Amino acid sequence: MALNLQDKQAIVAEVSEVAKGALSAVVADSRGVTVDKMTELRKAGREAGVYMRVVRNTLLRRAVEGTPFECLKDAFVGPTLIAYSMEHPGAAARLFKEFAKANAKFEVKAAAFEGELIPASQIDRLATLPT
Amino acid sequence: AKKVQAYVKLQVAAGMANPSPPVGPALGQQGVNIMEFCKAFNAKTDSIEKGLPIPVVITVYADRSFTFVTKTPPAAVLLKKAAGIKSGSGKPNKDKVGKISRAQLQEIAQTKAADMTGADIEAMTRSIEGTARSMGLVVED
Amino acid sequence: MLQPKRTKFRKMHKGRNRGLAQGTDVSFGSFGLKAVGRGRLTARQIEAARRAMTRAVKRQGKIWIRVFPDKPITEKPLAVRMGKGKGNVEYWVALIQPGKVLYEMDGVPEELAREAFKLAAAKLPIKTTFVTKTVM
Amino acid sequence: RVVVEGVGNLMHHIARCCQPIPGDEIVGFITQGRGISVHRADCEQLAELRSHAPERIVDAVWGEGYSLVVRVVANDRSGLLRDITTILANEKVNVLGVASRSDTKQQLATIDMTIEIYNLQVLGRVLGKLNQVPDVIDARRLH
Amino acid sequence: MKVRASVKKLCRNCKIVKRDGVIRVICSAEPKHKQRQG
Amino acid sequence: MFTINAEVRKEQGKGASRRLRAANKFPAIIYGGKEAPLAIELDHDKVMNMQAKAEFYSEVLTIVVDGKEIKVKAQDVQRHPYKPKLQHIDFVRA
RNA sequence: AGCCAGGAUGUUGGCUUAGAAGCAGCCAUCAUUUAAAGAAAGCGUAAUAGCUCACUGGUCGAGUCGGCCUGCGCGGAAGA
Repeated sequence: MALNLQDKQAIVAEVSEVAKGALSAVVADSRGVTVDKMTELRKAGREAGVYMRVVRNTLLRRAVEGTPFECLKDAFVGPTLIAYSMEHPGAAARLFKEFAKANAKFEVKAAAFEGELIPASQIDRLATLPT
Repeated sequence: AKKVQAYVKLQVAAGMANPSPPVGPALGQQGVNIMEFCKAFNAKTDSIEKGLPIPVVITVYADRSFTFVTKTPPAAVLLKKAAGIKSGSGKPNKDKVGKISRAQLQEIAQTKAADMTGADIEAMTRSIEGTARSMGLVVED
Repeated sequence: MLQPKRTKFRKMHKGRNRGLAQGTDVSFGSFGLKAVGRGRLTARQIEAARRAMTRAVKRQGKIWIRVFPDKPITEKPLAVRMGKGKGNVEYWVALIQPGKVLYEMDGVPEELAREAFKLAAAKLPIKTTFVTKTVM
Repeated sequence: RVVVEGVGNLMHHIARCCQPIPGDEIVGFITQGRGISVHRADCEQLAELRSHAPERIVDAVWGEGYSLVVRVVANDRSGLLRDITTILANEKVNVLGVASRSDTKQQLATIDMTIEIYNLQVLGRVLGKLNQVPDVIDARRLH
Repeated sequence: MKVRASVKKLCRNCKIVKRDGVIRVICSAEPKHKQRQG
Repeated sequence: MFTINAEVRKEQGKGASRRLRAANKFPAIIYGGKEAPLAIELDHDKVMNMQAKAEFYSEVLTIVVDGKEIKVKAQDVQRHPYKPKLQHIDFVRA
């Protein structure tokens, strides 16, 4: 890794995703493994595809310095082994509930699903919406 | 639902786990059941085409109810198949020898797609081209 | 043991060594072992240093030996009274002025060179220092 | 023996600036006397031969493959080459001729040994047991 | 333990330590690496 | 880009030369063209750093002295026999 | 710098070797999911497994690291 260049550029990616993203989700592996990851991130790849990119760097002085511009509701996620995940490929997505079920199903947990707000949903699976 | 015990990934014959290294004490030090392994494997993989060392993962249960996990025969083996090569090179990328066809590998990268990393067959096809690096083969369109 | 191939004479005055190097700059490779010290390298010392150097760097990488003995050293036969003519030519040495480039290397990575020259210095008597080819 | 393009039995003489074996097949040059001049297929010296008279040359194979020279190379000496002696016994084919070339310009320790082979396979294992020894920085058929 | 005039780290675990001025090289790994003096 | 400050010397000669070189500054000279050859004292450290760049021996230097930003091409340098430090430099006026 | 987790997958890569699967030898030194994982840096097995590392994220949260140039010391350093 180099510096501010890539940092701020990955932040551009952030804005990119939030620019038309819906209910962004929180992500924080506690004790998961790469073998699982082979079909884990691959499964997000089966969700929207190139969507999920868990660029861990929840540093309050780093990724958080890049947060503000869009969905500042994201800050709350700052301290400890946490990260970010949006929903650019998904206006009005069900993508959020996927995390709940898996929160208690083979993944230990991922920030116990709480997300942010577009369809007015904190820790709440986006239930009342056409599939 | 058991996870850790004797779960190791080992290449084994698609329907011929009889030799010592493929079966023998290779799973013997791990203490794996030749018996039923044969019965079921054969009984079901007889329908499966034989002769190619497909990877399999031994998955043991609490009272020993095994689950062999065959993926897809080796890309190196698929290369021996579709490319029609019998051997790669003692010099991978130093002396490329086996002739190959991109689309063949792409469809074979679709089988491997059936089981790999991500979503796009093409990225997985690059992995197969990477496999071609691993063994030293001449590429052909 | 490098040795002068038949010189004009057989013996040479002890002389002195009040001076500085002439071949101070690295001449061929981009690496050299400049000698900080002021001494008298024996053929044995030189050849041995070469061996160790070479060993370290394998057969790859060209090497030069800037120094050559060309100084016969005579000595009296153990247990003979002073006088009775000058002693026998026991061996050969090369005078070394401070800053005298000794061995030079090229065709190999700086790191390995640094190590080979380390070993060379170890075998050698006089204190030395690592160097790199100067751009003019 | 050597099926010189659809006929065997033909008197020939093996070239001494190359070491043909039952592999790449062989180019056959027709000398004035001594009939045929097998020089292996593809070789620089062979090249000049073609250069002056292509017409008097036709191919040859092996029909139904012995004697060859090899250049092993060792690190200076101080004895570990004696180690090579020990290997003399393990080598199946009787060594035909010792030819060390430690000369050149440096401390190089090459040895041009001449031996034989019964099958190309066997040759494979030859190079293997030569490559094992650390002092054997090099070991290849001399041409 | 070794008692060299030229002690030096011998492995990754070797660690230089100056007890009462005498320089030493304690090592958590191989005890053999333990050496004094220098 | 190699800009360098430098003072005019006023004590040429081996004596002051070494007296100066001991003072972390060394004598060097600028000369070339109809202009009068000019003795130039200059700081050692800065140049010791500048030289590390090969361009220092190719790129036109811009020595500054009493406001005189004379440009000179690197010509020759007398490095110390072994001590990693300069003793004298030859700036071809350019 | 410590402390949390992970450090893979394709595929045990190919030649090869009974086996070389990260780790006998030689070549390859790619792809992928990647925050990160080298067909592997040390260890380990008959090969495996497995231990660790690089690397990446978390927290804490201020400098820290590697060389050079020199002053002064230390060790090297035992005799009747």
